[PDB]
Amino acid sequence: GMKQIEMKIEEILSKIYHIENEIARIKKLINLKANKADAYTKDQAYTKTEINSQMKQIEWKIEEILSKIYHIENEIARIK
Amino acid sequence: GMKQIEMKIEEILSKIYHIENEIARIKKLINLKANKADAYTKDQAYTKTEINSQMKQIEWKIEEILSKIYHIENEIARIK
Amino acid sequence: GMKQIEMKIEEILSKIYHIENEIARIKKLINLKANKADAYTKDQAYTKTEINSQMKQIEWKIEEILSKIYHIENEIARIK
Repeated sequence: GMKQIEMKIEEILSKIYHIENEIARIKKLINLKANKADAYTKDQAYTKTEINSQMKQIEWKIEEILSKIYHIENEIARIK
Repeated sequence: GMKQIEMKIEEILSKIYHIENEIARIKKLINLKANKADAYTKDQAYTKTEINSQMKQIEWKIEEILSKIYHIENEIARIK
Repeated sequence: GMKQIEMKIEEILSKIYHIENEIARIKKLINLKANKADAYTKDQAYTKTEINSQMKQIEWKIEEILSKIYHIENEIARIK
């Protein structure tokens, strides 16, 4: 009965040691993860697609502007 | 005394089993978190507000440009 | 032999208690980390440098436009 208990104590001490190592590993894994406080949520930042869409809109207005300028330069050349 | 020790062994084995489970859960939770290496910090990316402010400044220059163009088109029409 | 086992049970219960506390701490650390689902990967967002580069390109086209407009206004003034 007493030798029995001893073998169970050994089993428990091994498991505890294995657990302590798992916990050490877990801590290191946690330190490689980004904190809420350092990362931007999706609400707080635009995606690449959203930015592309806004840049596109600007690009179209720039093209409209350039076509109008070219048309004006032409009108002026005809006046001269 | 020996039955006492036995009841404590049972308690310990239950706690250990419960701990092992907790650790299994924890690992899975960790895998749903973003790594520092894959996420952008706040100083590496602009917020929506910061982007809005920069887009606004561009828009004001566009409005100035378009007013000037419209005005020029009118000056030309009057010349013709 | 039996008092020996008792002192080992105490030693084990202390380790278990210490482990439980480590796990409690770990859980709280995990809740301060950003979830993949709430953060943007680097693939999904532009950096400040990337945005600056795109803004700069727009600003250069705006400068070119404003110089052309000024030049045009002057040509028109000379015609009148």
